[PDB]
Amino acid sequence: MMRMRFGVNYTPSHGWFHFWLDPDWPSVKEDMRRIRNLGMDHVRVFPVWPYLQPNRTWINRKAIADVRRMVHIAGEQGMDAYVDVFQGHLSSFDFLPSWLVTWHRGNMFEDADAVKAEKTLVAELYGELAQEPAFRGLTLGNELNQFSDRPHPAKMATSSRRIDAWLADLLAVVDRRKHVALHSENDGVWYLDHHPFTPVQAANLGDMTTIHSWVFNGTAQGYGAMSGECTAHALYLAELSRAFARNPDRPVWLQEVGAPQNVLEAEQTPEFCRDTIAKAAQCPNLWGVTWWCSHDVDSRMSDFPPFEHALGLFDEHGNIKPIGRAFAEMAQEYRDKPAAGGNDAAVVIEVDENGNPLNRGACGPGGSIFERWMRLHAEGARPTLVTSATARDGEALRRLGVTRLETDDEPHGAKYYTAV
Amino acid sequence: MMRMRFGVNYTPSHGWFHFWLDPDWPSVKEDMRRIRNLGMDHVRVFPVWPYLQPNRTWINRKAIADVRRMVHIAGEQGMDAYVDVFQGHLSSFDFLPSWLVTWHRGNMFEDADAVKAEKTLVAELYGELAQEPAFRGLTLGNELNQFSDRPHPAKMATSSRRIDAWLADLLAVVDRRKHVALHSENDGVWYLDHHPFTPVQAANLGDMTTIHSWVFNGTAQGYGAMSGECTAHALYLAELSRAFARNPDRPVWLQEVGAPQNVLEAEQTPEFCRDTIAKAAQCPNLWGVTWWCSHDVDSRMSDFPPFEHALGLFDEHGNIKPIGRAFAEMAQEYRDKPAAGGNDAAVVIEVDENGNPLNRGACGPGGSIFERWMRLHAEGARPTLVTSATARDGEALRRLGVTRLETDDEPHGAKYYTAV
Repeated sequence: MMRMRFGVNYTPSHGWFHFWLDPDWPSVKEDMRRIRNLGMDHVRVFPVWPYLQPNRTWINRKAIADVRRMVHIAGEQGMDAYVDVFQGHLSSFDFLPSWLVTWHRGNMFEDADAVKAEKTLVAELYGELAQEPAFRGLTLGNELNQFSDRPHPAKMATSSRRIDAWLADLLAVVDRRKHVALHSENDGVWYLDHHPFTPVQAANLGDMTTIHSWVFNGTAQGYGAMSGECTAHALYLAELSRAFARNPDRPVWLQEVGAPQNVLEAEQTPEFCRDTIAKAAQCPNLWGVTWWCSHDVDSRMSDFPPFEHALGLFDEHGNIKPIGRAFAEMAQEYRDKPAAGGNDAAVVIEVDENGNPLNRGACGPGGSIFERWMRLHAEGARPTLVTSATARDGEALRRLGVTRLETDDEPHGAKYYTAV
Repeated sequence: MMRMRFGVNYTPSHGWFHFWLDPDWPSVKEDMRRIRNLGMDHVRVFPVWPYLQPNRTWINRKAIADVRRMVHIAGEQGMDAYVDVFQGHLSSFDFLPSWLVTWHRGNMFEDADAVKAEKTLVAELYGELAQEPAFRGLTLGNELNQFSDRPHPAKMATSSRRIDAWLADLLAVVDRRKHVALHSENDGVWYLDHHPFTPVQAANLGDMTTIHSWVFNGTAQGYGAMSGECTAHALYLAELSRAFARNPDRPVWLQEVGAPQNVLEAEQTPEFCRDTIAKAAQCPNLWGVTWWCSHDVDSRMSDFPPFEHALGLFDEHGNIKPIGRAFAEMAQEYRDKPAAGGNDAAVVIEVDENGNPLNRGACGPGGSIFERWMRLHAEGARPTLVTSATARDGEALRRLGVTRLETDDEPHGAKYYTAV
């Protein structure tokens, strides 16, 4: 039996991620019941790091128990749960423990004591969550690369070689025979040159590539909210990641996709959802789609970019929105549909000695790789992306189905990403 | 009936200020019972700001209820409670809500939205705590001036005129006919030139001057841990504050005094406690002494400066330490003792047009004002400090009892404070 997973990034209706400071467990049961009734098979859930580990060597066991309870409830309501360990960063807000800031400013990637503490938290949380049948695995943390580089205003500077080791060290805490171990970056991993988190890491470390597809990154602005490029963005990132995966069967998890109203109109979000998913399903390696997010953010909360409030499938009073009905329809259409087949054409990405692009910028919105892929997509050529090494490997190309290659003869950067 | 108050800064034995993430209420009852049995009449308690107000306009009502419960338990165990609203800063750690840091970096003194949110939290917390008979009042927050100036690594720059208005605006939330309203600075208020929190504010805004006396500020280092200057430091700050109080009856609350083992030996702390209090009681305006702190910090917690762990009157297993017995003895000796009388001599501090010292640095450890006062103290002259304006006011001097004035003929700065 084969299938494509459909789920939601769970934003608790009662308190958002401030829920953890005053858990209302009946509200989680109700949230989960309504999510399940959309036809969802999983949730992604987000504990908050300063509550889990308020001192470097003081892990709050009640906070761990609360994560386990939320997982337990998802399972009672018929769904699997995936947990992100270190938040870290959510919806424009940084949540760091006090032992990593100001007078205690630290580097979560480089400092041995911080790394030991991170591993201890992963092990303690994992050891509890592994006891829940609904628990499927963990992602180290949401978009943690946003701490590692400009323009973060208090960055934790690092390097790709250090991140290779840091990722491997934390992923090794999980028994990957029983549970997935994943890591997550924002699209800087694909689009930013000299960024210490890299395409090769994203597409080879951990059990699946995670993608977070957000068309406010210049795609909607540069091509139009009602453009084909806009609805193709998630498919594009999935295919881009395949260029770098050494395992041709590696699953791609569209771990976040949302319909952001800073660039889209509310009335267009159901169609954007359907079209984005229908395009993403053209990727033979697409393992699942997890919508951002389950529930609108309470209008009483301030300082969010306004569109963040409206990203739910359910409104702030718990009632299904038109986009929720659309996502339910897509799950019904695609969860059991046979995976797509091969790809006839590929755009070639020249890579350095480590297998990463010489020019990541050309892969972002407005860039030359991006636009060549978009053109082949519009023409119906079912393009993928391959590296210059793969382009010399007839057997690898045969496995992909690729019989036509397009080179990037005059590369240029991501003019619409940088304008953002 | 007159009396001098004796109490403790309450550090919960079960989790320190991480207690609030998983309250163990039986442990608070036991902590409070043991504190009361030392002969204490009050506690100072510290909620944590990111738990009270995790979003600018999302006040966690359960966190408020937990503060009220802690106050309620203190009262059930026979004691009054004073609450600090915004922590803020505790024992080297900054606890800021995510809406004031990094991508949301804000200025808690200057930004209108932050100030409105602060006032809302004070009003909500005060409205609940006012319903508890044991609640006596609130301090805006512990040593909040540490955010306002160098060397804070992410400071919130401001000015003394703005702080005048900010303090008044927040203090006005309290009904001062029924409860005290106070503010608290570290000793930078007394010792640092050009610092936006000032002696005049400390000694005139709010109902009592709060002093936090810490001999690791250069006093023990420069004069010796076993010196008279070391044990006179709390008295000195009390008398220094009187120079700036326009109300000659204003109470001085020694709101923190501890025996820090980065500069003192463990075996000396009981004698340091007794001698410091016997000297402080020479101040006729001394209203109370609140020891820092009730309970040692659990040895399992890391990144504290090591001496912080040992500042308790009770050890980390709840058992009384020799210093706890000494503090109990001092409370028994002084709680009902008639206040001291007048002061025969005063050192004169030249002041600017606002009434603040021209040279605050000369008032710190190693400074010329500090050392002149210390010399008169050693001689038995019972010195106080007066401003240059008071030194011209025969009636004010008569009220103080002062018949001798000493001017600071060759001022110099606080060489031992700055060396720290």
